[PDB]
Amino acid sequence: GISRDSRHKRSATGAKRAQFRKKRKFELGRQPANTKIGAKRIHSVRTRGGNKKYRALRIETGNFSWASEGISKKTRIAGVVYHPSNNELVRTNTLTKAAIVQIDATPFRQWFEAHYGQTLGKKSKNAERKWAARAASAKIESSVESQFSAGRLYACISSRPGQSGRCDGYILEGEELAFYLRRLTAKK
Amino acid sequence: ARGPKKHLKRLAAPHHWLLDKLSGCYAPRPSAGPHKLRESLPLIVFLRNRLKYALNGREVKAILMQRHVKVDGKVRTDTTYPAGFMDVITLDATNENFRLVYDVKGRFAVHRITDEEASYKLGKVKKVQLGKKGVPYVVTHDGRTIRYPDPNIKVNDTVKIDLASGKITDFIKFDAGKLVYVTGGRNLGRIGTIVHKERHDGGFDLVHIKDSLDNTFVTRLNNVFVIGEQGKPYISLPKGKGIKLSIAEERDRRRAQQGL
Amino acid sequence: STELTVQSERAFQKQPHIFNNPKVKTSKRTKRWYKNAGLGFKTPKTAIEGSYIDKKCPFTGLVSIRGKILTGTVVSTKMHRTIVIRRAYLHYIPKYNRYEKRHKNVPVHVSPAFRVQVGDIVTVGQCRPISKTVRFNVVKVSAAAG
Amino acid sequence: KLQRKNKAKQLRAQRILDSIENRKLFEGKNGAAKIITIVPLVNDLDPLD
RNA sequence: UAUCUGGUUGAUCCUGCCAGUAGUCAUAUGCUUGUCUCAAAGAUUAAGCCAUGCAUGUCUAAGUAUAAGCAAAUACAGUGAAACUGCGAAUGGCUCAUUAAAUCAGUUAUCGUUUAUUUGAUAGUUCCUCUACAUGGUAUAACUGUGGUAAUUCUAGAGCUAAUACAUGCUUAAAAUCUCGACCCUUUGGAAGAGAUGUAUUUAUUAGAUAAAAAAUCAAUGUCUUCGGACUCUUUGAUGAUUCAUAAUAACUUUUCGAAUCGCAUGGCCUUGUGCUGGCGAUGGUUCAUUCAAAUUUCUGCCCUAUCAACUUUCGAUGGUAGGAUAGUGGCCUACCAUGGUUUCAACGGGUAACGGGGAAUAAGGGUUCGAUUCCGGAGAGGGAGCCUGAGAAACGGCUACCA
RNA sequence: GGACUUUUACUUUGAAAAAAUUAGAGUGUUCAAAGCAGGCGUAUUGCUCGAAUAUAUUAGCAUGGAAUAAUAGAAUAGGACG
RNA sequence: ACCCACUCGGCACCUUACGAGAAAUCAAAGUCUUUGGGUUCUGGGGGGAGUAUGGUCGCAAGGCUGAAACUUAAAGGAAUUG
Repeated sequence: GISRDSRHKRSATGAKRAQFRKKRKFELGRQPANTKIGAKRIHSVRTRGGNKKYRALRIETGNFSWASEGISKKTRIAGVVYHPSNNELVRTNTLTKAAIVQIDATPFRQWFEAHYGQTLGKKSKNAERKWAARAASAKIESSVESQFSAGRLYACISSRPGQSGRCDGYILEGEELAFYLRRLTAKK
Repeated sequence: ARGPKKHLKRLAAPHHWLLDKLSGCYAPRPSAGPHKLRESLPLIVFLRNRLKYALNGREVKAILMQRHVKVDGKVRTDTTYPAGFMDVITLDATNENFRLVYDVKGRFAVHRITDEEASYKLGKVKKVQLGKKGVPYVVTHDGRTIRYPDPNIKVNDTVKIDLASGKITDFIKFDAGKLVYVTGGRNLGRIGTIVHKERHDGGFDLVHIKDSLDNTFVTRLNNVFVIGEQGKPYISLPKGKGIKLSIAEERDRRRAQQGL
Repeated sequence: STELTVQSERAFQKQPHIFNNPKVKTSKRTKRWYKNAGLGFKTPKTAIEGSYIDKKCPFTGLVSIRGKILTGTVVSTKMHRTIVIRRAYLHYIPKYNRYEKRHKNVPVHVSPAFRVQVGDIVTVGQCRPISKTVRFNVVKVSAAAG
Repeated sequence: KLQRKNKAKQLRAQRILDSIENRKLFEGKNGAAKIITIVPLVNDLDPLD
């Protein structure tokens, strides 16, 4: 099919390389899988050695991780909001690696009260020493606590959807989040 | 060519098999096993061309499928099993035990040993790492792996597995003086002591070796197989003790033999 | 090549799997990972307290220096963060018992820790093919005339 | 090279047509008759056997 | 192992080329042909065309036997067609058309990857805060009978039945540590009982230290002294080098593996029950290592041509960022942004009646010429392209399409 | 274990260097082209040698030498040593 | 200005062969079978042929670069003798 060989490309001196053998199989390439949003559709792909590569053709409910708090909760995905390589992948809502999307924030919001005790946006006395031991550390960054009030977070996929089937990632936080908000207000 | 090779044309064989260049156009080609095929010795070559027990190809097959040849304490049936260096193969029918060790010329030489020492075998440790679940393991020079070694064993040393259960007995370190067998290159089969290890960063460490007759030679570290302390080995050395007589003085060594 | 602003591209430029904690505040500012290339090569001062990223530098980056170590003179630097090295040698024609001069052009990668111009005898090392033609990476820089 | 390669093809293809058309006399199904004479040389030799 | 001689040359001397002479592991052809050892052979022109036959199939005690097969243990048990399953068919053999930094040679690299197989290690955790495990379920081939086609290694519908086929499915120690907490009794707080903790995948985070030594600080603040507060031996492997090996935490997964298989023997224990327990192997299985490989890769080297001086970027040309794709690096492809990259040290184009090399002939030395061909490497199976199966094939004694 | 440690060419020695082919050692294939065989005994359950060595001028790696041939350094001292 | 002596740099002349050449002759055509100071260009038997073809410069006349097929045993140069 597609080939990844460098023998079909012009040399470093501008020379044209004449073919010497047919296309091989240990140099093939397969057609890209633009991972959309909707019902779960996962296809297996048999690879060299007999392995498998799960092409995610349509994924949702990915696993997103809070980097500072060190938790991972399986949340929904609202859609793509920014893409650094191709602008048109935002327009068709195609999930790739390093694509900035919007995730459901209620599993992370629900985790906060059961672990820290405070409530963002607005009995069993063993639980309050758990709250008091973890007290004086429940202060988080100002932008992400404002995002919980809207109910929708910002996150970046750190997984390869077309190479593992899963659409994982982590939520933006800190200076990296400060970079991407500037991108959404000056370019989007 | 689309997959692994299965044949070996005679004249593409290792030269130290001493195969007759006529008499068929194919060579044994040892299958995959504990040794690389250019440093091994198949069971067909050993029992037909070297010991002259068998006479044909089907006759050496009848040797093995009778379950008579025990390589490293285990029975084998593949005629092209790569029996290699320091393999301690035994013949229960004749109560004779062999250790495949290099001659001074460089080719594999038959060396009859006792029933004692036919139960242990030296092996050069080639890589030590941590396995799964935190266990450390070493891998020797014939593909064997042993879990839980002594923590002082490093790369390029010698361990003494016995035959039946691994179980590394006392080991030999690497420093100045230790007796060294050479296992590759021009000095293949010579025995001497280390005098100097000039470490080179980037690759191919060189080792300076002086033998018992004060003839120094240099070799790469890959070819170095330490076998014990100065003048006290841990095995039975082959005939000639690895001295590498010159071509003139071998002839004078011959001349003392013919006649009476 | 020179000094630019860090986040100029369309994506955030950071060292992967290096995470600075926005909760705890330390006097040491930014988590910067760096290593040494080995082979008796000293890390430049600019690589340790720099601010660039350069995922292909042998220091502070995700590549390795293994294999051949070469030497030549810089003849061009017009590319973005890569240069071209001229290697000059003599070739022996056996019939005539004589030599003849030849040359070859090596495109290497230069980190933003070395300030490299023309001249500049440069020591490079083999570096895990990084773009189609560039298999080496600048390690040591020595001056031309001062 | 391609003009050289084509010309050798064109001269051989004309040659192989020449051999077939010259052999059009002897496709021995309808339009052919090869005339064969058995001439024994010895009186003690019958052409019938 | 080192010799020359004739044409020109008419009397002489030289430049000069031709002819003679000898070798050929160099081809043809003519004449002639007794003996022994040894042996190349449709390469050159047409990588042009193919009648016919053969060239890849395979069973041990150890996957499946109700052959209405043969021959002598009341489930079978000996030999054994057919067929299902597994494995092989990707090796060998042939040819040299293509191919001019390509192949190839020697030397490096994978801290940039895949690996059936052999060799060595490697699985007390599965359902569960009410259950088939002295063992779950279907389909079918072979076979029986009925048919179609002129024909083919064509097959349809109908009835049967097995697995190491396919699809499900469970036993097994105690301890430890974490979250959640019946809480109570009043604290410098400590507590019943609920869950979780294999492996594989994916993401995020942490540890993975170590140039020699002296105090004042507060916060988390612990065992003990004499509650003044004193305070220690503290665990860390390898490389030249790692975000390495490995481990820990939070989760994720159309949940990967964790034996429903087969042969040869009848051992031991008593509570003497068809109780318990147990030997020697065979085939499978996850991960790691190893071996046989493979894919890419570093430096240097190739014949003739200037009547080829500029070439490469339309249609990736050189670099950067990000993604996709791959077994994996990489303009390999895509989106954007730079304007580069090679060359008189011959780039680029053209020719090769060019596969490269080990090597062959020729001998005073250096050289000249040759290498289709017994070994190594590359490529192709009339021309192109596309792909299934599998560890491995862009396979042609495999398939599909187009052309001839 | 830290560092200053000019950059080369050249030449010696060595390592890693497929077999076959070439040179060559041993060996009465009846001699030889070859082949890697064989030889000696009480020829009654045997003994035993051998299957060497060299050549490869390029490129890469290691080391000895420092003539020959290049290269750099203190002239605004912005130079060295404590 | 002329004479004598020396010197540097020139255009040349005469004798000779220590040498060189096929010879005429040569202080360079020497220091070359006892063959290497540095470096550019050109030639490889005669006709076909400075022809054909392409490129280039020229207003043009032309110039520069420049083959092969085929055929041939010659093509020459130096000195004397009848």
